[PDB]
Amino acid sequence: FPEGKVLDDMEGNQWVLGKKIGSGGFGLIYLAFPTNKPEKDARHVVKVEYGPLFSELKFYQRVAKKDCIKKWIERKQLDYLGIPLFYGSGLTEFKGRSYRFMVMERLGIDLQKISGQNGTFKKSTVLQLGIRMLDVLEYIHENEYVHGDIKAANLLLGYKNPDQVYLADYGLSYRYCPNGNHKQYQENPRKGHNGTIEFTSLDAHKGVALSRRSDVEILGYCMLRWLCGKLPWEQNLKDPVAVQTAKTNLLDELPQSVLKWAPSGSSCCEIAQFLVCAHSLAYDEKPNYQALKKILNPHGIPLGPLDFSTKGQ
Ligand SMILES: N#CCc1ccc(Nc2nccc(Nc3cc(C4CC4)[nH]n3)n2)cc1
Repeated sequence: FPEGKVLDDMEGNQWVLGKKIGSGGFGLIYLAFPTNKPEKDARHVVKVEYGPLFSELKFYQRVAKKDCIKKWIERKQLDYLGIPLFYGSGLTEFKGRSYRFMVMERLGIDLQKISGQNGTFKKSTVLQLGIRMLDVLEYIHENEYVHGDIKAANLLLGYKNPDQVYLADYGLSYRYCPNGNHKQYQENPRKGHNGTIEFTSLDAHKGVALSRRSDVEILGYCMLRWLCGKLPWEQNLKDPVAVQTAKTNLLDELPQSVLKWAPSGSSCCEIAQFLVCAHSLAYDEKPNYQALKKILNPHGIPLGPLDFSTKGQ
């Protein structure tokens, strides 16, 4: 697609493209500017596909409303909420094929790229990331949505503020509570073992519709990975059933399963308690976000900027 190309979103706003700034599977990402405001400052990007983008579109149109997010932050006294802002979307012709685009908030580098020693960050960073995502999860959950794929590759540092962290890629996000109607529990083997096998919930392994607890479980597994440097099931990633039984054994054998895994110069008291609290949730139970943030921060410490320093690694 040529730089200079003017896109027209459903709202009738007009978006001039910049240089490709990467791509995933199903996604090309370009810089973008509105055609009316200045060009000193690329605040905006354009994601393009042509399935999973539509999931994001649904997520972002319903959940990522600026002022509503503004009302929320103010009440709960958060410095910020790790949700990318959404500006509009629409279609555009490239050959004779049509493509779907979404104009998103511009953001910095993803955490996996900037992992510390192996895939490891400093404990107090691991614990703040978990608290930050607890802020995000409360918000999306409250708005009928689960992420279903929390992991380092989908945690981005701010563009404006790098000490700010943001949860992205709502391509596996699921509306668990449409207008207050919680989904029923039904195991479906045919819908079994979607997600990132390393971090996906047991509900996900068993082909259950993702609910609030699955996100909490996922965050649990993630923290464990960012601290201890790997997971008991690092071996069995290609046998998802092996991964499921591993996860099952870890949760049925808490807290020790988790306390034992930590290297000596670090602790898993918080991560262990956190998973213990996550395991005691029924399929349709509201997580106690405030209590889990205490578990992650038992000394009621204030949150510094994120330390990713890799001095010595
Ligand atoms: N790093 C990296 C690759 C990467 C690609 C796509 C996504 N998904 C995504 N979802 C929602 C908003 C959003 N905004 C962006 C994207 C960028 C440029 C592309 C880096 N800044 N801000 N990006 C996230 C990371």
